[PDB]
Amino acid sequence: MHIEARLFEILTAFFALAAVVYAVLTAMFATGGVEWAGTTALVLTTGLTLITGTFFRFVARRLDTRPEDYEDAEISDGAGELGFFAPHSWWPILISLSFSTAAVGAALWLPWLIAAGVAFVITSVCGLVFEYYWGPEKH
Amino acid sequence: SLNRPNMVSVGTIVWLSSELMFFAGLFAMYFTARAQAGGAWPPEPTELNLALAVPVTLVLIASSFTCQMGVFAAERGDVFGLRRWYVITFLMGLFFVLGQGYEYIHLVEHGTTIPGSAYGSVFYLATGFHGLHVIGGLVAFVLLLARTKMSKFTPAQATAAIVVSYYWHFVDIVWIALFATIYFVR
Amino acid sequence: HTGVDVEDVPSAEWGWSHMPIGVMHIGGLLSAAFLLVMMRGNHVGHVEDWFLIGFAAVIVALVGRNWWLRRRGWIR
Amino acid sequence: VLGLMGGLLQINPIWNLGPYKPSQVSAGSQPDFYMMWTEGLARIWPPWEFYFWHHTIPAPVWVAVIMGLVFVLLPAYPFLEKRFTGDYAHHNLLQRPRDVPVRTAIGAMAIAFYMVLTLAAMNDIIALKFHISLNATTWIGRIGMVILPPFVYFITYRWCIGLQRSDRSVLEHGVETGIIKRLPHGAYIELHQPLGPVDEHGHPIPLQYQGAPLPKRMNK
Amino acid sequence: MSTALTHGLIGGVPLVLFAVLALIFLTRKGPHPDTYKMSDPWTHAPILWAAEEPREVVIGGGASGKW
Amino acid sequence: ELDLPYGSALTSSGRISAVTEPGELSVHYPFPTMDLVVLDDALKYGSRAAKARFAVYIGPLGADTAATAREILANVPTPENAVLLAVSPDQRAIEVVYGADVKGRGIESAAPLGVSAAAASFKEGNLIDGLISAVRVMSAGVSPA
Amino acid sequence: ELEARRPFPERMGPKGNLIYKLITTTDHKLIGIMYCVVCFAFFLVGGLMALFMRTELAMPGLQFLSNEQFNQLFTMHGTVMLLFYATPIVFGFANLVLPLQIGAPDVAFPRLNALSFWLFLFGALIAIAGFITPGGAADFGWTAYSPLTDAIHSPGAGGDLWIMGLAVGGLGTILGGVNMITTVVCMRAPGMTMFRMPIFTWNILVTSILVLIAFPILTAALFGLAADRHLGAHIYDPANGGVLLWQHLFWFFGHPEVYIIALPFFGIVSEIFPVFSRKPIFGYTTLIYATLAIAALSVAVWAHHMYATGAVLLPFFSFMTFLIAVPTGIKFFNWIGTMWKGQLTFETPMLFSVGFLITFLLGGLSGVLLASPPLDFHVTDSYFVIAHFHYVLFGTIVFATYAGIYFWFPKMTGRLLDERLGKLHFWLTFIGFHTTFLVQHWLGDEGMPRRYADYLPTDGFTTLNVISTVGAFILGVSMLPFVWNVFKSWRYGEPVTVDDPWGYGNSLEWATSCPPPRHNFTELPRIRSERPAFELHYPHMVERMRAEAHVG
Ligand code: HEA
Ligand code: HEA
Ligand SMILES: [Cu+2]
Ligand SMILES: [Cu+2]
Repeated sequence: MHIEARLFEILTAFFALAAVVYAVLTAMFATGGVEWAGTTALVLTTGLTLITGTFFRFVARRLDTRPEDYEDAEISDGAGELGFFAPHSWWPILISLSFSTAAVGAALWLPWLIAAGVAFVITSVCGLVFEYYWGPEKH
Repeated sequence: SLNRPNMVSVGTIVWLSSELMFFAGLFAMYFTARAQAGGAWPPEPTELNLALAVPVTLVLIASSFTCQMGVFAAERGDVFGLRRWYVITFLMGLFFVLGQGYEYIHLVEHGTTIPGSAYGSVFYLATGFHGLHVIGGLVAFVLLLARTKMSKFTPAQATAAIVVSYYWHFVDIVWIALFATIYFVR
Repeated sequence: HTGVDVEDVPSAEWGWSHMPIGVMHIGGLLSAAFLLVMMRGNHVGHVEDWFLIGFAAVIVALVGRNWWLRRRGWIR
Repeated sequence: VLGLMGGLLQINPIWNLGPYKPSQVSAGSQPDFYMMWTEGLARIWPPWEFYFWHHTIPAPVWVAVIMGLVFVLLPAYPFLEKRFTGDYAHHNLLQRPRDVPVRTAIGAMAIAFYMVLTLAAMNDIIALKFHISLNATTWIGRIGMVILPPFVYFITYRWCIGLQRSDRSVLEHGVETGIIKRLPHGAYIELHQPLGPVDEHGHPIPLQYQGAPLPKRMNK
Repeated sequence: MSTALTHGLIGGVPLVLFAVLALIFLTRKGPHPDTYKMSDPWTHAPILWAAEEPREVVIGGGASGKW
Repeated sequence: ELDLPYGSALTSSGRISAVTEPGELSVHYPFPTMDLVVLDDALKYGSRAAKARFAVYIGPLGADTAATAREILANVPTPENAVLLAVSPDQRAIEVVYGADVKGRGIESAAPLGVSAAAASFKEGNLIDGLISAVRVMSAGVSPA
Repeated sequence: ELEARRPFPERMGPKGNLIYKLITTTDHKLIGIMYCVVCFAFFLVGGLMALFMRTELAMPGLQFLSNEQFNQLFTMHGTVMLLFYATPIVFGFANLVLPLQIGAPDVAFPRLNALSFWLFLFGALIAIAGFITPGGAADFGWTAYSPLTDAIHSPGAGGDLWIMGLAVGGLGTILGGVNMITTVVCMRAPGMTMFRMPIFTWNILVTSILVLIAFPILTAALFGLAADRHLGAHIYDPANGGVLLWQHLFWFFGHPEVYIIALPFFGIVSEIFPVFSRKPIFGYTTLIYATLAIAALSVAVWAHHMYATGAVLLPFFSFMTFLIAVPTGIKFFNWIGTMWKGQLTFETPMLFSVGFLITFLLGGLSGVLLASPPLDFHVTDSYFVIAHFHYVLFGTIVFATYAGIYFWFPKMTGRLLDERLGKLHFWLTFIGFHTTFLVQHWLGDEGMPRRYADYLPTDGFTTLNVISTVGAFILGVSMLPFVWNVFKSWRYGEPVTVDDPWGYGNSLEWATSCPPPRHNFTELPRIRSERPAFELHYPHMVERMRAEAHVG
């Protein structure tokens, strides 16, 4: 995982340089000094790219080449068993409906509807999470 | 085939970056309207109680270490040490939430409200969303503990433990930043 | 049962699975007629008459399309 | 449960009202929820009256007629259905709702009609809390009462048939496990799990439906 | 200016342009081959069509004809 | 091993991966689409009602016509339960072939009816229509068992 | 010897085949089809709003609309067209063809995929359902500026629904971006390195990164605005820097958005050109570097939308936009070099790509003209800006979306769209667009600001509004050929029994069955370059490809 980390590090370098340049050039030459909004936004954009690139570097420096990282690789190299991929599920639409109920209750200021929407969100997220872990009914 | 870098880990890290951008928006809101308030910018009916804000910060910092002990226990596949350390972390997070709420009650009793001033607005909007993120983390702890109770322990369960772990770590670091910005720098 | 195919409805031999098509056709026609009559004694305003005629025309168009395609052999 | 909710929730606080008097009124209406469909019918029915020689037939006669027609059609359904379907046998085993699509769609249509009539009874509360016009709510109920039930019927029919087809797929192949392989020549397979015997080629032998539910998750 | 002119242009120019473009484009010939006439010889490759509907070499009869 | 006509390739499996030029088609049946769809629907709904496959062949029979038709029937998926109709417009010849399982279900009374309908509609020059008429008559004749 | 086929493939499918599958599905192909259909419905709604606006704008005087109604109309038109059609059509195309292009069987998180789709749908419905309020829908601008959106001014309930619907849709978009980044990083064939993957995949990766940068700050700003409107929260109070705080936050979100809806369509035309030129893509690594540079620069120009406020540092942002203008030109030159000296055939996707080229060139020229602060000082907030962003937006999303639909319809359905109807559709669209949006430059050059519901006869600009309305009605009538074509060709229409019905295709999606199976692949070829399907279908060409590649 070298190219991904390198991409994020290039982005981090540019964002950090732009952040510091803007901060200084607004500290001077500007009406009321530092702008305090674009500065914060650029600083934490740099932080975003930095977090991601750092995680990718740290997982890459303790890894050996994968078949997709390796030219001259054959398809027989990737033979095996991939992970688990969820087939059919109806829980996402219920989660969406719960969030929509909460959002309507927040738009029209209705605390009872907000509370009902939050309870529905909790219930449907629990349903989503426990879907492939419930055991058989113990009778 | 096995593509050794974990997938849920990557997804969680990138979503945490997005949440960092959300807090960037909140921080810009706060830093504006401080450059406008002249002189004593925290108004006179506003006095911050440092005898309550440092203990809860220490409790959250200790939560970080208990959660790391939990994930250490998770990586060697025994569920019971995991459950113990995560119950401890849940209790400490609940203590932090209750302390924050009590400080809110005491601050509203004789002073700052959201419609009262601009300082109260930025203060409450910046700290209450962090409180909501802490409550989300607590709910995640509960759900993970129930899932470990309801089936056999596997590497997928260990991965779930790890990703909840560094979500909690992200929340703690964001609190450190907010606390240092609001109480000490002023 | 009066009859559908197990290639259309897998569980056709386990329960009621067929309703005649004339019932649905005349029901759509009667619903259109009711929507049209529902503006008798028009109280002041006409924005709702446009919704009435719109829905009536849509229902009639659906029924007519189904009838035409069943008549020319493109259905069943 | 009844004690908890009779202690913790306030219902019918008659003192906030007063004694009944023929001259006073309030924006309050809406009888208990099991009588709300009659109120909604009275609210959304159009004013059709008849005047002939020194006589009068007002509009609520329609409401009374529809109420009595429902009260008559409810106890007659078993006999109507046996006459229509021509099925006069004895039955001790139940049906799954997905296997009787026409009756399931009839019931869904009736529930949709009931729900429209029940929502039309809270016109004023809905218009006040959710910012909609009162005339708009009245017309919305009046048009929904005729256009929503057949839509629900159509959707329910297709939905039951889709559930049947899902059952048939699970009977033909095995339970889907969610695990993917790569098959060194570059093919992706899904690793089904059979519920019965397999052939010499490994593919499971298809089974017959028997009116019972089929497992869809490997963990169950 | 000249309400009649405005409405006439706005209502009529699109339809005239549509008509002329349709007459230009939809009157051409598609890639679908022409229908085979029985007067001409059968030049296409052999054709075999089946039903596929009934799902899971001893002849049982036959019949012949010469039109 | 074969020609692989300029775009086809044999893959890691036995499947061939062909291509088409950007403007051309990949079917080339010299009949209208609304003729092919009516033939397909007749062919499907006759088979579903008679519980036997129905097949149609239009290529040549430049030999003993019955023998060629019976050799052709071997390429139908389940040839024991199947009814095949072969037509040669070059030789003006019609043949119908049966299967072992489809026998005694009403077939011998239906093959000459189908041949007659096909010939009658070929006498005008309507190949696809004659095929449709013949298949309709034969499938209405046969019975499931 | 012989093979048993059918006279015609099955038209529709059995009864009960779609509704439950639609509620329970977790596969990206069906999810992308749903994306496309719903996005086009929303496109039709927005176009109806635009037609009402044009009809009122002709013929000075208020003939049938009101001021409030016209304001609601342009607000909701902009909102729908930008956030309910383009941003979700991006992820529609992504879900359609990204796993097939990297050689994967699935996306990383298939249930998060469906969650994103349903969140989009319900958020859009919540935001649109403000028209049924007695006050009406939101009637401030699409930008929703600083003090006009409080509760004193604009007190209705439409703006609240607007805010909450935008928040829900933004959450859906964020989840989609996370999914796409993870899918590109983890799931990938055992020979496909990152510099062998297609430019469309590169562009989707970059666009997802931009999404994750841009949308959370919009969510934060919208929650702040809701706090103001529902609790009196002093956050955008002009007694503080509340007027410019909103503009800074909103435009920091909003420019990365207009780049989020451009790069995947650059990638689409980059996939389409080589196939119909029978040549390799010119400057592969150069296009990748240009995409990366555009992405990096796109987050540092936001305040060129704030020149006329007197509160921004003009030279910094002006230089940054002048800078960002260059990689787009590099990309244009690569696209030209791709077609240069080929064997060109002009089917519908190629025709639409060339139309994109022309329209986007003119739009980008007007934009680079717009980037000069002294020129913006006059032409800002006028119809010149409207003409500019309509040229760029139409050229990219409309033309590249049509090109991609015509390109990938066989791959997703197994049928071919008609070509004569497609040519009629293209020429109607071209003539209508250039008739409706060309005279607006002059229209705004002589003083006519945007968002004007009414004007006077003694003013100029009355014939040009008539001409623009004629063009808008042509654009409105241009959709019937396309809708009829899709509706007919889904069920009837020429079947495809081969892979790659457009010969000389690349990118590993033309190396599988035309309607791909579940899990997308029954075998894979050896991956040696960025044209694996080309090297698979033409093996007598690999030598001649490696030999004469660096001539120039
Ligand atoms: C996809 C949409 C899209 C795209 C791609 C662009 C592309 C560009 N835009 Fe535009 N813009 C919008 C959508 C878009 N814009 C929208 C929606 C608004 C207003 C929204 C609202 O207010 O409601 C807007 C407003 C806007 C403004 C403010 C106008 C105003 O409000 O007063 C400015 C000014 O800086 C600007 C500049 C640019 C520049 C420099 C580019 C560059 O990317 C273009 C450069 C590309 C070219 C094609 C150059 C060609 C290159 C070569 C071939 C070499 C040529 C050599 C030279 C001439 C240098 N845009
Ligand atoms: C992708 C974005 C996008 C797209 C595709 C369009 C498409 C069009 N736009 Fe829009 N427009 C914007 C984005 C877009 N616009 C934005 C961001 C603004 C600024 C918003 C602001 O001011 O806040 C704007 C503003 C704007 C104005 C200025 C309004 C005002 O400021 O006063 C005008 C008027 O000339 C206009 C015209 C058009 C026309 C004629 C089309 C044509 O291309 C579309 C015509 C299409 C059709 C007509 C569809 C066909 C309709 C049917 C067939 C009816 C069927 C009905 C149903 C199915 C429901 N647009
Ligand atoms: Cu811009
Ligand atoms: Cu402006």
